[PDB]
Amino acid sequence: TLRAAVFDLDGVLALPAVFGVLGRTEEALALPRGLLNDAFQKGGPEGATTRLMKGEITLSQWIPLMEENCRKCSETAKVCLPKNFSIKEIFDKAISARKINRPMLQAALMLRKKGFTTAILTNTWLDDRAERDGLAQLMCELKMHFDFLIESCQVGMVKPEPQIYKFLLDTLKASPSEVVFLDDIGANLKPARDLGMVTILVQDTDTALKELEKVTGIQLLNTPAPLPTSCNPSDMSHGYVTVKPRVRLHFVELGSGPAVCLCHGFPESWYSWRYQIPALAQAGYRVLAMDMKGYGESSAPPEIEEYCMEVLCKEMVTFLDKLGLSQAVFIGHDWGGMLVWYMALFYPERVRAVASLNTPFIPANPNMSPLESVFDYQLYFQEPGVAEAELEQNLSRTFKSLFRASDESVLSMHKVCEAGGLFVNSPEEPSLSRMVTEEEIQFYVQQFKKSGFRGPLNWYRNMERNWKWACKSLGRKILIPALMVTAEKDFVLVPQMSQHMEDWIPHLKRGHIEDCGHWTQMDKPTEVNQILIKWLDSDAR
Amino acid sequence: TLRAAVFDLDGVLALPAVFGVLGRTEEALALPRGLLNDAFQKGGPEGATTRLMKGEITLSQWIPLMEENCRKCSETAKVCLPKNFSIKEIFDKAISARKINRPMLQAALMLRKKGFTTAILTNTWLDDRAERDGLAQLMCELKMHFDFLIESCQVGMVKPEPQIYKFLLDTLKASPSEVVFLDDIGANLKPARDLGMVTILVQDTDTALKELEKVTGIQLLNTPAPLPTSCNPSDMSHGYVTVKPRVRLHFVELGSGPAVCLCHGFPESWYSWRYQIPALAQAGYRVLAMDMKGYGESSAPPEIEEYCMEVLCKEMVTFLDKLGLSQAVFIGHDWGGMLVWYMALFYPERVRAVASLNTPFIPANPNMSPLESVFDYQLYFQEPGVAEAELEQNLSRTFKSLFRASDESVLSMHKVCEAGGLFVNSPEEPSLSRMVTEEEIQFYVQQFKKSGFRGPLNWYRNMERNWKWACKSLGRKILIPALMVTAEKDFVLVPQMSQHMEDWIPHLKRGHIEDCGHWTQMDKPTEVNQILIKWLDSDAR
Ligand SMILES: O=S(=O)(NC1CCCC1)c1ccnc2nc(-c3ccc(C(F)(F)F)cc3)[nH]c12
Ligand SMILES: O=S(=O)(NC1CCCC1)c1ccnc2nc(-c3ccc(C(F)(F)F)cc3)[nH]c12
Repeated sequence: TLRAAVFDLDGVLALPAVFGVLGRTEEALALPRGLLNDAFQKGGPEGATTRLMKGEITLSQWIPLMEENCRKCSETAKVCLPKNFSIKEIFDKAISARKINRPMLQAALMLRKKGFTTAILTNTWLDDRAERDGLAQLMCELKMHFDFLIESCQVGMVKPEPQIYKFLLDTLKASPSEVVFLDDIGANLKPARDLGMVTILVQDTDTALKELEKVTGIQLLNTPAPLPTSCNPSDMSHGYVTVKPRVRLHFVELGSGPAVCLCHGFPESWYSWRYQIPALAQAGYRVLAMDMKGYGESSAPPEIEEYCMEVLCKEMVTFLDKLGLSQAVFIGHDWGGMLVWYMALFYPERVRAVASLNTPFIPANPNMSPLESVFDYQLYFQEPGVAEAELEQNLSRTFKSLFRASDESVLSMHKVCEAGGLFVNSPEEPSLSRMVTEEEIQFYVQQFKKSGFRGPLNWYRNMERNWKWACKSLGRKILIPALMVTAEKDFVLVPQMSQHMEDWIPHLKRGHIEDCGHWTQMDKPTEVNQILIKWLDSDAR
Repeated sequence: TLRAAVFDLDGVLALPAVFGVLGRTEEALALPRGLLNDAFQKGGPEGATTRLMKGEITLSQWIPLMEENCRKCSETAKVCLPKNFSIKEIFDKAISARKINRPMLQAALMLRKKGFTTAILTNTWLDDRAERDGLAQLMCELKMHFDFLIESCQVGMVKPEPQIYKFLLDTLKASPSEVVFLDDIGANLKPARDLGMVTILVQDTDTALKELEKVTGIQLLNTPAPLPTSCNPSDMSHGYVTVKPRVRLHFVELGSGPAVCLCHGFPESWYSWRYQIPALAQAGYRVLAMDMKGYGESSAPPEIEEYCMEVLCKEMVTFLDKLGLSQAVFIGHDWGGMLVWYMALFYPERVRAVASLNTPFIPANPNMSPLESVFDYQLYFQEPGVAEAELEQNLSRTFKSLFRASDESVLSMHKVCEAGGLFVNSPEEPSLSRMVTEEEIQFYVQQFKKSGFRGPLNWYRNMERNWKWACKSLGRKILIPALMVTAEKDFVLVPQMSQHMEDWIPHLKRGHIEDCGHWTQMDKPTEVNQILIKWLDSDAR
């Protein structure tokens, strides 16, 4: 009974195999067959390549030794090499060309989802090339997905020596019989086999995946498309900034590059962006996913006025000031989308680009106060303590009833004042949505235990204030790069409401997601990530 | 009696005045005098420029209006304009060319150091140009230095209207008689004057500074060179990463750009880099100043083995992994310098560049254990509880005795075992060093109250372990960009000890600081910042 899966990197987790390039290179150059491959292996265990894989010498140190061997091995067949021949040029190109083999990673990912323990066991080098970052990026992305990564240069052992196999077993804490070993090399494969581990010779991925599926008894092939990578809160970098005495802002930080600020809606978390954080960071961005004022680890002052857009936008600018950021790409959903449109109208200097999910930008009416105005829920929210008491009564019930996809029984926003509550027609025990796990629901429950629903509800209690402030921007235009994303089945933030936006945002780029409800991020994470990344790459450098 | 100083930005805090460019442009083009200046002012209060300064319209919106006025104002003198004439081209160039007027900022900085309340009062615009970042950077850098920044476009008022002057006074909470007002415009100056505030017409800086010096009775001119900007802990972004259960790492984060990891020595803080953080962030870098394992807000496990270089380097890599960083420029001082050399030897993939202050890189001796070996202090540190008890006895006394510059009475590192203590020859009440304030000393005192000196002292108790691990790197070379910085008067980490480094680090770049003791960062902050930035710009992109 297997409980562990082990993958080689080259020719297994990453493709094309860098190894394969020696063959490609000799035949591209009209060079005698295996001359290059034999130069690589010169001296075998006492050889330059083994010293490299053992961590005795670095990659840049090894290059000259390999070139030398290329000449010594040439003497045998008496041939001469090209003038421009460069080992560095070759591996730089080979390393660069090498990518993650996605079907293989998905297979390793499924096994881990099923309680398997996974590892990467590779014969590798200490890369000190000026171009080493590319491999470092690939290595970072690969793992985060595995329980262990064992590199020969770090452990001082190589394949095929038996000590490495015994080392792998000790790390795994598994008897060989409960382990699958995947390698594209027969030699590196035998030690594991004659130790009793299950082995797969990897030639082609489908055929290798066919063998793995059969061995583990798990559907690995032709499986439906998986969800993007989520976030485990305990594994994140948590940031804390005091924007003013008694008001501190919490955020989650991941990745390097241009700053992308994520602003959630009501009643959410930085955790609403769980599917977005790894993808955008992987896309070459520095993600800062906020806990907006009143939520989670951010401060929740009792006062209503602390939640007007002018005060909220001001603190976001202070947040940038204190973080030492001249700009950030502002991305908001729901109430975050509202804030983000205001950041663009009032502070274009600090905003690289603006993106809104579901929330439309609508210019304020100078002749009518919004309080003049059945999207009844806003009226229900005005009274302090009323909506708080109902929403805080049973938190598990609150989130399960709120967080529902388009096909689920969503819950009405009309005549709620007449009904006397948001959940007055709702079951005591709501069913669990396809969007969330019980564990994910429980995160929100623990987050909302700190401050409750007062601060979040206060976001709705500044209608007249936000309206007066908005009237000042009535003559302005959004001329900075902007993206408006609509959700088909959002019945509060309807795509129709966004139709006249070009009157104020002429260069506006758009996105639309079908069969998507209000909770856009967890509804359609894959579509959201595709739209946002595409837009960031073209408009937000 | 003055207690407040107010500066205009254009022609006062920033130079050349963007205003000045209209004159430069008309005479460069052989254009009638004041044609451009008069096009700018067309309609005065009801004019396009006033609407811009009031925040009614954005900068990109205003450009077309200004071009239009340039044509209408041309009709008067009947002249024709160049084909390539561009208002955008003009202000883009003018805004870009405009810099902070350093002597003026230094003057504003001195007044604030003396208990003055300072502010910036400028007539400005909402910049939505694709090139707005430059101004946003200048604006961010300028302030951080002032109590208030009042922009006309944000407040809806302009100069010369009296409401702005009354607004400034309300923010300041000052009677006009206790305020100095500096403007390069006579018109913007009169309202403040006839309200009774002290006024300076700014033409040239020395002459304007002469007037300010006379008025406030403070030496502003020809004053000695000031210290770089320090850090106020309450104003920083604090980051927290769990690298493993029970071990969390704390850091301070400032700026955008390539990641620069700062690793302090013994017994220090992230606060040891206080002078470096703002300067490097301003230099275009993302600074991460660590609280190394055992210090401040980082975890301090009791176990000795947790402090060996192999475990410490591993956690730093995990820290990068969790932050989503493929690489970071590693900069260390003292024990941080030791760690940083090891990060390069063992993980070149994760290190963009390596920099060490005072700490030399010395290859381990395979034929001799370091424990075989009067730098007595190491021997004094081996015994658990002994050095802890002495160092923890009086924290204020510990830091004041430790943190001493070259001319101060430094304190011996020899025969300390024979003496029976580090401070056995030291006064009960040490004098306060020129390097630190009593307030800065007290920060270290509060930081060391959490974990004590055990974890930090454990860094010294892994000699044999670090030696065995180092022996594995004996055949390796540091071929990644490296900087070695020496301090003349460091008597523990002597510059002589670094002399053979090129044998292992051929491409090594160097730095040297004279009359500098062991506590390099606070000893010579200006020299340190100059060396590090220079090196980062050339070697660390
Ligand atoms: O109150 S608004 O001004 N009304 C808008 C403006 C016109 C159309 C609706 C408002 C402005 C912006 N984003 C908003 N998001 C919500 C909302 C969010 C969650 C839930 C719930 F949790 F209940 F399901 C109910 C409502 N309300 C919002
Ligand atoms: O113990 S080491 O191996 N010896 C070295 C190696 C050869 C020369 C000295 C060591 C290695 C690296 N950085 C070190 N920094 C200190 C040190 C730091 C502060 C104080 C104090 F606080 F007391 F003033 C006393 C000593 N010691 C260090």
